[PDB]
Amino acid sequence: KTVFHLGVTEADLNGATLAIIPGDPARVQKIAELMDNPVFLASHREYTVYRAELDGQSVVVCSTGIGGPSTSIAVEELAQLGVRTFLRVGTTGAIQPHVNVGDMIVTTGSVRLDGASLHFAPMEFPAVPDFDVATAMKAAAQESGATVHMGVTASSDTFYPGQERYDTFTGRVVRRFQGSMKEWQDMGVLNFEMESATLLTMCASSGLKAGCVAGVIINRTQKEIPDHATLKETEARSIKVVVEAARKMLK
Amino acid sequence: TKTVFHLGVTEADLNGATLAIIPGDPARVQKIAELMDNPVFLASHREYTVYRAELDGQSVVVCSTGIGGPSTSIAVEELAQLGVRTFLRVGTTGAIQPHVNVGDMIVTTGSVRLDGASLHFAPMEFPAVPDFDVATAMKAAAQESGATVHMGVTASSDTFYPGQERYDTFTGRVVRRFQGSMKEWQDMGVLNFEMESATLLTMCASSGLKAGCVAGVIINRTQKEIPDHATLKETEARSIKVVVEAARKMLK
Amino acid sequence: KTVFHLGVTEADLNGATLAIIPGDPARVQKIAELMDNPVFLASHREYTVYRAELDGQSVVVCSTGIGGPSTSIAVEELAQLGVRTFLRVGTTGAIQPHVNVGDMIVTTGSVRLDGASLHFAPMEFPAVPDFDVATAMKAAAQESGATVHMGVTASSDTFYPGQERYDTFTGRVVRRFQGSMKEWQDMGVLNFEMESATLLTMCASSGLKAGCVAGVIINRTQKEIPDHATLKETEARSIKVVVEAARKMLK
Amino acid sequence: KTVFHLGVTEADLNGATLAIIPGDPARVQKIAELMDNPVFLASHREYTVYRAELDGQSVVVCSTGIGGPSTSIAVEELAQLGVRTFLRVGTTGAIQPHVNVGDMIVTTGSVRLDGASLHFAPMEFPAVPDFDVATAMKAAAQESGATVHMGVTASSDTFYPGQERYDTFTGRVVRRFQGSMKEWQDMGVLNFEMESATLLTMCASSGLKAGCVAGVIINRTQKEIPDHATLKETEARSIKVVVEAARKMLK
Amino acid sequence: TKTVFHLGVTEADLNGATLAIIPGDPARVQKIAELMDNPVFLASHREYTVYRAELDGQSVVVCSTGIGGPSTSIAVEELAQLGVRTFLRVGTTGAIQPHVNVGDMIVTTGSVRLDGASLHFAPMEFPAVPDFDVATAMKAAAQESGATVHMGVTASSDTFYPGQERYDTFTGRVVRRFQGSMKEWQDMGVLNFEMESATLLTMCASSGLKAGCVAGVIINRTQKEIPDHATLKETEARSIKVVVEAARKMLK
Amino acid sequence: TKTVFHLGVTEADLNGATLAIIPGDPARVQKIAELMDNPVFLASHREYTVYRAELDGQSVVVCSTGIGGPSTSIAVEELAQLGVRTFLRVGTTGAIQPHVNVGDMIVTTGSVRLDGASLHFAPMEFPAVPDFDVATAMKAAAQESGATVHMGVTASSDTFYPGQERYDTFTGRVVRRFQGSMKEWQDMGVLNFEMESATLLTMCASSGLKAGCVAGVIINRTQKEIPDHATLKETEARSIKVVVEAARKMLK
Ligand SMILES: Nc1ccn([C@@H]2O[C@H](CO)[C@@H](O)[C@H]2O)c(=O)n1
Ligand SMILES: Nc1ccn([C@@H]2O[C@H](CO)[C@@H](O)[C@H]2O)c(=O)n1
Ligand SMILES: Nc1ccn([C@@H]2O[C@H](CO)[C@@H](O)[C@H]2O)c(=O)n1
Ligand SMILES: Nc1ccn([C@@H]2O[C@H](CO)[C@@H](O)[C@H]2O)c(=O)n1
Ligand SMILES: Nc1ccn([C@@H]2O[C@H](CO)[C@@H](O)[C@H]2O)c(=O)n1
Ligand SMILES: Nc1ccn([C@@H]2O[C@H](CO)[C@@H](O)[C@H]2O)c(=O)n1
Ligand SMILES: Nc1ccnc(=O)[nH]1
Ligand SMILES: [Cl-]
Ligand SMILES: [Cl-]
Ligand SMILES: [Cl-]
Ligand SMILES: [Cl-]
Ligand SMILES: [Cl-]
Ligand SMILES: [Cl-]
Ligand SMILES: [K+]
Ligand SMILES: [K+]
Ligand SMILES: [K+]
Repeated sequence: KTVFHLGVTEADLNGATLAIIPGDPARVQKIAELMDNPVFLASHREYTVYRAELDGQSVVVCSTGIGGPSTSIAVEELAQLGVRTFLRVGTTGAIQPHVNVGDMIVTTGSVRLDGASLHFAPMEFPAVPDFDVATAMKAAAQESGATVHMGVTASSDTFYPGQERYDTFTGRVVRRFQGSMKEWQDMGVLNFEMESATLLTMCASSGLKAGCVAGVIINRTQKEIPDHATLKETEARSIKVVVEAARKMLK
Repeated sequence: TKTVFHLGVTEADLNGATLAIIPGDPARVQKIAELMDNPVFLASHREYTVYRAELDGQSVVVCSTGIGGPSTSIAVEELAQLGVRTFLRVGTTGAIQPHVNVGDMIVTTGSVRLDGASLHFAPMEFPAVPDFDVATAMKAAAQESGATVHMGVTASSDTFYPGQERYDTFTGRVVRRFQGSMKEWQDMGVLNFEMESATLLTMCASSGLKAGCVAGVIINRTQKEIPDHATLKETEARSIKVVVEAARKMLK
Repeated sequence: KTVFHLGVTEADLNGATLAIIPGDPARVQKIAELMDNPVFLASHREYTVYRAELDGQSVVVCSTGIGGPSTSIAVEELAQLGVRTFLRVGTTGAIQPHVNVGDMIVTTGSVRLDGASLHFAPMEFPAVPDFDVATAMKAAAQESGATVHMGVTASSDTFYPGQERYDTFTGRVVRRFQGSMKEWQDMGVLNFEMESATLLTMCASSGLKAGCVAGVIINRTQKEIPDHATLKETEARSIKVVVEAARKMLK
Repeated sequence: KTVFHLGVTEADLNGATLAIIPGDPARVQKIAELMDNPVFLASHREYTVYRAELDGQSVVVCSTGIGGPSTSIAVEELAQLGVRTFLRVGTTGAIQPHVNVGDMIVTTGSVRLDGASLHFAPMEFPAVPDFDVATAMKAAAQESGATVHMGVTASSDTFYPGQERYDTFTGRVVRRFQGSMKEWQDMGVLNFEMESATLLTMCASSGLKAGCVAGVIINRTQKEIPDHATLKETEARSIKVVVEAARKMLK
Repeated sequence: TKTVFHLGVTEADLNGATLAIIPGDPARVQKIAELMDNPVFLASHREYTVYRAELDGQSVVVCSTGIGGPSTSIAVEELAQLGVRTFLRVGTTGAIQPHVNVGDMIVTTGSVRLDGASLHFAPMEFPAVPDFDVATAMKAAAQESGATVHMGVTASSDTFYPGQERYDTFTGRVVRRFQGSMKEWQDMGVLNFEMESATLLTMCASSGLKAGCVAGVIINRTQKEIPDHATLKETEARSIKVVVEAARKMLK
Repeated sequence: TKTVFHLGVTEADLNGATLAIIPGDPARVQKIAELMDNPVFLASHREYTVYRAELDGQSVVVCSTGIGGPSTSIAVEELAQLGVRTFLRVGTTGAIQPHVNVGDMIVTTGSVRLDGASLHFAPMEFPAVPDFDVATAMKAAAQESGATVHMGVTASSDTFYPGQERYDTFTGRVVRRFQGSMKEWQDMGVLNFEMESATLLTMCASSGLKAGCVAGVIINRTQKEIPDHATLKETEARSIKVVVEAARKMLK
């Protein structure tokens, strides 16, 4: 039995029950090399898959691509192969002025501005992380020296209009999303990203443990397009954090 | 200065309290207050009975909510007008998972919004989640008490009967939306039903207020055994001792 | 057989098939004493229950608490015990300038700004009273000398944002409710309250007869304070009216 | 000076402020001839318009066509010319077993299974008649010796799937409507027709007085397609009732 | 042998027709039929006037719909019961784009579902799109008549007044949903407003029936000019010539 | 001047292209580019591999989208910022009708919006429709290739598993919304499932961009036979030859 998109078998995972799921296929090897005995397993489409060992236990690293749809495939196929815990690491845009580029955010719940979450549970259901994963992520983030924020994340199926960006081809935002960034800001929402609503709803409704930690690459109080110089330092810290969160989950 | 419209108390009456314990039943208010020091009756109007007491030397409010989001939302608003910023809900609940037993404790990590009042604060997409510090304090208090504690999702309904898929009713029928719903929530891992957490959590999380919910299981919708009087009595007492210890953990 | 919340049995109601349902537990005795042989039955939570006799027929008086959820419990449990007709008497805020403090309103339909109504019928279903109850309420209100208005009531799950109040802790109102008071005013809606949508929808979809009559205790458009003798008279007049409406319903 | 669709002027109405609005253009002359001085005014599309006199006062009779969209045009354009009261007469299918062919139904509220109502008020708003019109309709129906039922009407934008008819080209009903007739029956809904939700919602939200009376031409616990034998007698009774209800509304 | 309840015709009355032309106005039925051979009146009941005619030897129905999806849905259903499988809608419309002139033709490639009856056939997610062969035939016929033809999205409303964002009305009010809507559709590239296409196209695309819509522009909501009476007369005549030639292409 | 944030290309890199071919799989980009003249690798970042090539003398972009509306929406936006106005989507699909075989081609005439990202461009009422010229070009290219071609409605899902009503999954459960949904779409005449067309078509139709979708059938949900490797290889090669010939037809 080889899963349809990831191109791996259960035997390939050497008993892993925890996965680290970054978005970018290029981040997969980078995470895996922070652990022991990393091995490349497969690459198909946006899905690059490695295994490694953390404190003697097998751990998967698998990219998701951007968005809930491609995420949902990776999570499902990994769960078919025995993975039960999913630690998302990603980048994010802050919508509160006091959050700085380089800070870390651990999501306590997501605003479901996606479609895939609805393929698992009706809108009433909360897009919430597993409490142990969130706790582990907070501790790992703090222990790294990062400034960490816990709170609500707005999770959008688009980068552009659903995050109320106006520097676009049309410069238009549909009625639903006009004024939405200020509305979420006033409601205390910390940040925008694109996968947590799907991930957290899928997992919380399916017997899987999940959480999301993200490095802040932009503050929307300043600009819409992230600076490229900020990215590499923020990403290095984020992946150290998520591996330490994985360590806490396995202990 | 001003007296809020429903609760019948002033800011001065609260003696600087910034934390409230909010049970549903007005008769539980005095019982909670008497677990603390120097309890003082402030007011009773409608479903709202209000006491103050001292916990490690700090004033705490105890205020009942009544049943349901609407009455809850009034109490939370009016307490926040008077300086309360942290709200600890303690209440009874029905478990829907076979592994959860009468007498266990549940700390809600998020609520299924089967209510209306939450939508008066945030659109449905918004998560009905607790403040992380409150949830952490509640888990710690509940576990330290020696209880069996479950962290997870709660289904929060505007009705006791059809929205909890009860059929033992005058009409014996449930609107389409709720037919099969208990099994759906069970399959999704939802732990329990109650009637205030969706409103409370959504209101607070979208309004700069810290909230959480801990609940004592008084029925399991899947078990035929009837719980004995002693176990229910004990569960009620343990729930309020836990929420007072969670309040202690929140005080700064 | 004792119902779960109200703490009464069918025998306790002495054959009553009609209930008067105010919101405030303290008003229950005040209504019951306008009838013969009032007797306290139970008080639990927001539910205070009396029985009395009207023209020789037993009648229940039972408070509901604030909001549809607590109302829905009381109506269900009374219906399990044989009650088939429910007369609601309450306070309200008028939103039309021609309606004065002191006037009565008989609801002909409610705007469903609640949640519990949806636990009985989908939103398309009309929150309307039983025609005989509304007719009896109108006649009783007119016979008391009050100016009475028949019309639509906006029935909200909140006192604050859902009634478009801004003098609150946050001072915000969610998008759905911004501009809503003016919208209802322009649509001819008379007043706000917090239980009629649940009550009327529940009863109209469950074979129970229900209606609502309410005393105007504020006008959201008028500046002045009403004097005490008027407020006191309005409360007394409201409960005199509901009892006379009950008399009309019983033969 | 003529309205866009109806082809009539204010002068043509000769002071009428009340309209009788049947669906079928052929019922217009029949209604007008129950009154004094009937005069043909115009016929365009589904809109046939007459005037007549009732107790010395002008009344307009104007067909609507089938459905909310065509109804909404007629109501609007008549209101532009000074009409304020709208009496709907139509045919209907009963869904309760006890409601027989030839009975009359006066709608106390409509299930909004239409689209046009939403162009006047959001779904929460009740599709409710004016209380004076409903009272006049009940009185006219009862005084005529008819068997009369007061209650909720399911008002559908289709004759076929939205009324859960299966004897159709596809034999399919979309998920929303599968099982819907039994749900309405269990909820105590009396009947199906196609215009009341739009009419009542439009009028109740726009300062216009409206009500709906209908003659039962089929009982849906029996069959789907009305028998032709009984149509003429039921329609004659219905229009006699609606004209009397208009008499009761004249000031 | 049955006579359909509203249209008052039998299958035999249609002489084997599998295509219908469906204008809105009963008075246009005879006008369309007389562009074909051997037109014969079949029935008139309510808004439904029904003729039969022959086009290149093949029977065709012409049946009015009335205004709106509800009455349209009845005519389509009852014709389909009698063997009709292809439905060509010809109607009037209001353009909302400045580059579309009074007298141009529009062939709808999809409709904005601002109706209710479409929902009685398919949930809102389903696209209100024409059959591709019908749309192709309509485009070709329109071009061959010398008209300027636009292919694009049509906003299909259950009202003439608020749902087309008209304020020159008895109340002068437009419900929140429709406030600003005309500009929103304009900015989204929508060409025009009418009142039947959403129902027609959704019903047919979800029921195994082929449908399309072609319209002549009788007003432009952005232009202050008032068109000639001769231009309007010519537009009506051209629209029905076009729909008959589109039918010919479908029957070839 | 600017380099777009996700795609990592500039306007100058596109050498004047106003048309893009947008497959799903980054690995298909080079294969499509090599069917044209002078293919040039431009960038690869995340799921976005970008090439340029020349078709009859004109520059054409080829850019992968990844799986799903969200990643598609980014590519489309960023290409539009760089001057692209016409988007030709080629992808794989699962047929749900028995008459549609593996190796056949589908050209979508409208999409069932079972996605979220479409709603970020237009409300649900708006049709997820292709540009008529692109759909016409795709039908012609597909038919001219000798393939069997189906025009019709496509169900476009944000999931591969529950939203396509697959039960052989980790949980084996499908949420209520999607229980029975494949049969409902089948009965409504829907041809196929994929995961990007609703977003793409809605975004473009509401933004002044021309788009269409063509897909090769790689599986039929109603067939038990597994297609052989040669048939799948032929299908993938035919799909990309077809999309390139469709692009040729669109060039002006
Ligand atoms: N301002 C930002 C910054 C980052 N992200 C996240 O990173 C990817 C899109 O750039 C997506 O994976 C998304 O989660 C975002 O959405 N918004
Ligand atoms: N099975 C159960 C058990 C408890 N509750 C809680 O108790 C009150 C209503 O009885 C409400 O406060 C509600 O939260 C419930 O709803 N359902
Ligand atoms: N302006 C007003 C006036 C009165 N009410 C009624 O009083 C209770 C809340 O105060 C509720 O029970 C409600 O019936 C209200 O909601 N709004
Ligand atoms: N079973 C029935 C009977 C009657 N009607 C009403 O009559 C017309 C449709 O035949 C429509 O005008 C509609 O109001 C209906 O909808 N359903
Ligand atoms: N601006 C316009 C122009 C025309 N239409 C068409 O007009 C009929 C009702 O007037 C309807 O049948 C509709 O097709 C419209 O709705 N809006
Ligand atoms: N049965 C099928 C076949 C194909 N697809 C398409 O292939 C990619 C994911 O497999 C996605 O691009 C999707 O469009 C699908 O979703 N379902
Ligand atoms: N660029 C913008 C256009 C419209 N609204 C905005 O807030 N910004
Ligand atoms: Cl309690
Ligand atoms: Cl139990
Ligand atoms: Cl009261
Ligand atoms: Cl026409
Ligand atoms: Cl014009
Ligand atoms: Cl591909
Ligand atoms: K992706
Ligand atoms: K209450
Ligand atoms: K009509």
